[PDB]
Amino acid sequence: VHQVLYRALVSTKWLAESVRAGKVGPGLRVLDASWYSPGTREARKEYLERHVPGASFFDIEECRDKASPYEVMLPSEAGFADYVGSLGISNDTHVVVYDGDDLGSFYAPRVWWMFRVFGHRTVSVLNGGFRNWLKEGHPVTSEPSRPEPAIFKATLNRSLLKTYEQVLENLESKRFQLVDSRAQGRYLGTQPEPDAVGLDSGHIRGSVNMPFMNFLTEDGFEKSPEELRAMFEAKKVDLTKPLIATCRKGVTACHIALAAYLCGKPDVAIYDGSWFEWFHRAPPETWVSQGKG
Ligand SMILES: O=C(O)CCCC[C@H]1CCSS1
Repeated sequence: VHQVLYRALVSTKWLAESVRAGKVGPGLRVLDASWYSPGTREARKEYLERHVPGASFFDIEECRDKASPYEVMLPSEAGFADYVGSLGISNDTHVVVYDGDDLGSFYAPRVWWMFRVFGHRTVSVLNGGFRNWLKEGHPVTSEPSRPEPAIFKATLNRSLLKTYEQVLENLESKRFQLVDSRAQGRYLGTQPEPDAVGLDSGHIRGSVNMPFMNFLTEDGFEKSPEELRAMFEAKKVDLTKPLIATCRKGVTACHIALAAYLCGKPDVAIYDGSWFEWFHRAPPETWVSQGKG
């Protein structure tokens, strides 16, 4: 976020050179933000086995409001600050974040947005993810990264965040386009919502659906700005108008913010409670499912 936008995307080549130049340290910290559904892949063990040299593991399980009923909700400012500071990240650190998802990117945009919603703009996503780091035979190690702790000051940037009450008001004001990044079946209500008890699928009334995976090429790279721009247009999403991205739990919604950011729109707000909180708090009349409800 800013007028001149920071490079939201860093290439593997760039990161490889910076690592051989011995640049990771207080000025450049790398984070593996991988998280996968319980029982599929083991994000921390994978990290411990192979990570880019000097990278730390960003634990989204830790860095969240553990007291919330809802899923992966932001920590407080102090919480974020202490966590990120123990990872050796200061306000001066360029933070590069990747994950090891097979699609090339899944949680890394969420952590990109987390740094940005806590006021830190020098954060980038590794374009192609650890998948392409690996595919290109770049250096990996199991060596422990033990950064010196740093002090980090986190300041919540409220316009990059939307709450329940704000999305509810928007049902009436319609001043924000609400774009849902979940896969089409979950949006339409034909596919069930995974990993929850008694959670129906469907979508908030008035949402447009832009499945996050459509922003990535088959190789795991971000599509070019041109292709992105065309996708928003084909979906009637106007990038000059307010946009709130939502999804299941505030995570893939960040892909809509990253893609919009690469198209010159820095201010997509994330409905962090997303469908998981919406279903649980909203009147049934505010959403629709093609399998009715
Ligand atoms: O996305 C699907 O349809 C399958 C379930 C995968 C779970 C994660 C993806 C988006 S919410 S958690």
